Amino acid sequence: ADTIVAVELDTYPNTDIGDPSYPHIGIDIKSVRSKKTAKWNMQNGKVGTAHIIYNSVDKRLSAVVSYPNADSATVSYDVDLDNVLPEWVRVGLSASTGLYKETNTILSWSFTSKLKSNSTHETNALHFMFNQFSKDQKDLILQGDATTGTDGNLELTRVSSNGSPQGSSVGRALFYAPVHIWESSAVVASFEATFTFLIKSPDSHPADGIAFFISNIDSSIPSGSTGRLLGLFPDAN
Ligand SMILES: O=c1[nH]cc(F)c(=O)[nH]1
Ligand SMILES: [Ca+2]
Ligand SMILES: [Mn+2]
Repeated sequence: ADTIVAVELDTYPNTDIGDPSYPHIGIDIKSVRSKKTAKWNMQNGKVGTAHIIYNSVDKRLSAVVSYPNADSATVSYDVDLDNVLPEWVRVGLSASTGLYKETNTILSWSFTSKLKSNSTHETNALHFMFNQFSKDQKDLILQGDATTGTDGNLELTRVSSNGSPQGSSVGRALFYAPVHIWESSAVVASFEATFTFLIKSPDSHPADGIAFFISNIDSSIPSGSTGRLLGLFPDAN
């Protein structure tokens, strides 16, 4: 049923399902088997930052992930998102753990979307920026194990009081309002997403990752989408 486009920060290589032999970024059209990837030098415990972009002229989805003091990693993939995704969509952040685990912690998240038409002065827009997550955050649809307000943060995966991550966990956060990505009289459509995070683990091998995703508006966590499926897909096809 559900329909997914996402940019994965895969902290654990499941090389039997096409993950490279290390931590990587990647771009998932309707399949966790990333159509493109590139190497990611994840840093256990540092605050990393993620920049997603597309426009309907270039029909290319490109992302850049960047720790301070450090080189960025970038990946891109040419796709017409209008030939993939429904005309109305919800955007979100997903992450997960299996028998390996990490903190999956959003410190900030900031979407922008524009439709500009043939007409004079006719942009249509939605921005949001969260630098501080509330306990009762009514503009976010929290799903599965995702919680807010903990040091004013979004906790995609489960954490215990003391402050360390639980395995076999999946959670997502979706912005309450739909996003129009296409309109008949569109001449350029665009979107960018930024978000910062703190993946952290007591282990040399953390799993599984964080995705920023764009989905149908009724999208929900598919069964057994813990671990390698990142809360996005029900299987690995
Ligand atoms: O891309 C968008 N344009 C206008 C809107 F109101 C919205 O939610 N999304
Ligand atoms: Ca993986
Ligand atoms: Mn991958």
